[PDB]
Amino acid sequence: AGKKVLIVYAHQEPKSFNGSLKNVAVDELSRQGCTVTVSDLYAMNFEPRATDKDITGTLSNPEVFNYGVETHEAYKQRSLASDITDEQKKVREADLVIFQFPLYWFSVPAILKGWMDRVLCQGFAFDIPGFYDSGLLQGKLALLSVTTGGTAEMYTKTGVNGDSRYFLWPLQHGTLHFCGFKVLAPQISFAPEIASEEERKGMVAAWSQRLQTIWKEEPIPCTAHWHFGQ
Amino acid sequence: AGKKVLIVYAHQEPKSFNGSLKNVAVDELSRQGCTVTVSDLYAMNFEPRATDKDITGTLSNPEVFNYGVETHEAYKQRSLASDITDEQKKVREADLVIFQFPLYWFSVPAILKGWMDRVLCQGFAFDIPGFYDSGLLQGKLALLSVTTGGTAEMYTKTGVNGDSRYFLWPLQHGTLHFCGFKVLAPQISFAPEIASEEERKGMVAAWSQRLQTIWKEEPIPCTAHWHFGQ
Ligand SMILES: Cc1cc2nc3c(=O)[nH]c(=O)nc-3n(C[C@H](O)[C@H](O)[C@H](O)COP(=O)(O)OP(=O)(O)OC[C@H]3O[C@@H](n4cnc5c(N)ncnc54)[C@H](O)[C@@H]3O)c2cc1C
Ligand SMILES: Cc1cc2nc3c(=O)[nH]c(=O)nc-3n(C[C@H](O)[C@H](O)[C@H](O)COP(=O)(O)OP(=O)(O)OC[C@H]3O[C@@H](n4cnc5c(N)ncnc54)[C@H](O)[C@@H]3O)c2cc1C
Ligand SMILES: COc1ccc2[nH]cc(CCNC(C)=O)c2c1
Ligand SMILES: COc1ccc2[nH]cc(CCNC(C)=O)c2c1
Ligand SMILES: [Zn+2]
Ligand SMILES: [Zn+2]
Repeated sequence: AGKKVLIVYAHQEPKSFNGSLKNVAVDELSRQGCTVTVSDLYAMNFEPRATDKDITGTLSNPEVFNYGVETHEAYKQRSLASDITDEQKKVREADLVIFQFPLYWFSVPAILKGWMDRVLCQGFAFDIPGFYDSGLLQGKLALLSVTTGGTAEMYTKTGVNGDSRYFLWPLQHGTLHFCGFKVLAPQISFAPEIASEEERKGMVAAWSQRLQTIWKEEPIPCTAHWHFGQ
Repeated sequence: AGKKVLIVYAHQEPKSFNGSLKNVAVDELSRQGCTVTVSDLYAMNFEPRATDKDITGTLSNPEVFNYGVETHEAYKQRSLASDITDEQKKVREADLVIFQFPLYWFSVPAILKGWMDRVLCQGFAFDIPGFYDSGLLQGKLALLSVTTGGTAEMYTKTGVNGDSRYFLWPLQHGTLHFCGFKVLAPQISFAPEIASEEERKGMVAAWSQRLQTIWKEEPIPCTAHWHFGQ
């Protein structure tokens, strides 16, 4: 209600189920009085590739290009490409970052993987040392709102695809927790293409419903046990 | 007769450790008499975004764009973009596909995620019921040759990053095994940037040596147990 939210959205079609989930999030968070910003990656033609065009100043080592080293320096020097710094400003100001996307190969679509690769650079999102619980984005919350082609049953320990929490590991732990985020439970909307119109409406309303009390939620314990068990 | 190998390579710098690993694989497999092809993604400025430009001609439903449906239809109608079909031909002809890349956020760099998203389309790499053990690329071998920033110790069951098999899941099981590939054990070159010059030349040498008997190797048992179990 007195918070800022950044929604990083990755779907090509406004009329899609992902489009609906993104829109209801904007509607509900706005109704609450929150400040809301959406980075619609495909509409922005967001650059996913990590290249030397991401640094505009003199390279530290112009003979052997190392993306991590050069972007870390460029961040400190303020010589990163502006599309990257534009996103960093949104993240810096946000209290909560919601990622809205369809699962592609049990991960994020490449345009969103590119956002992770390029925006969460050393110096901004983490440092060495300064990761996991000491990540630079500590104090901020993050939530993955994903949609799948597979059904919930397929995403179980005994299902063909295994438990859904397994594929969340690189994203929730390896990325968000690594950067210091407290991770809220994922919103997983299963197989909307298969579901009925009513079921679809039900999944949208369940997300809107959850958002009504999102600020009262506790984050998940982002650990190997939560993700894998035993 | 002999064997064909496709190396999908994702690094910006020819002089990099990844570059050396790619070059030694070409050298050794070429020496053995194998047919070798390399898709140098950054040099090709490979497009990572899944968009409507991936279909030439007219869409099956230009009212509501569904990437999966549209690319499935385009594959069947021979209407996919040429960058995608060029890669599919290389995959179709290959007996082994080696992916050479540095680990970015517990996964592949976005440009390689884009190759995965755009090249491995329904109808080409999988279908109903062609998936996992019956995936359409059955008969082919696949192998991940990854370099990391974190030490082998950090990637232990109780290490801060967790076991490496944890992040391998979405790639080995969710992607490669899903498409029918028999997955060979991953080649992990841990923290080459911190290692000594000789430890480095050592890691390169180990990879070249392993490649000497790559065709005698047996595919790992790609299962939830292999990745998380004991
Ligand atoms: C490259 C690629 C890789 C993939 N890999 C995976 C994977 O690893 N695992 C997996 O499980 N899936 C995978 N998928 C499938 C993908 O995750 C699903 O297609 C996606 O999650 C469905 O989301 P959508 O928004 O596109 O659905 P839509 O096609 O939009 O379908 C949802 C339906 O809901 C309707 N709808 C929209 N808004 C509303 C509303 N407000 N109320 C009611 N109905 C509404 C739509 O019109 C539509 O008919 C992959 C897809 C691609 C293209
Ligand atoms: C966006 C991003 C996200 C990342 N996320 C992760 C992550 O999730 N997990 C993680 O662990 N790390 C992560 N990293 C780190 C990354 O995985 C490592 O930086 C990368 O794997 C190192 O490989 P390289 O080829 O770039 O090394 P290089 O720096 O190119 O090479 C290391 C050294 O080897 C030397 N060398 C090259 N060839 C040879 C040879 N033939 N013999 C001897 N010496 C040689 C080089 O000159 C150099 O000094 C991330 C990096 C970035 C930029
Ligand atoms: C990995 O498992 C799945 C499961 C359900 C799915 N539905 C659709 C796709 C992929 C469709 N991509 C293209 C480019 O055509 C898919 C993959
Ligand atoms: C997990 O996320 C990341 C992201 C960008 C990165 N750059 C470099 C490293 C690892 C290098 N650290 C040590 C001391 O082993 C890294 C990790
Ligand atoms: Zn965690
Ligand atoms: Zn498997």
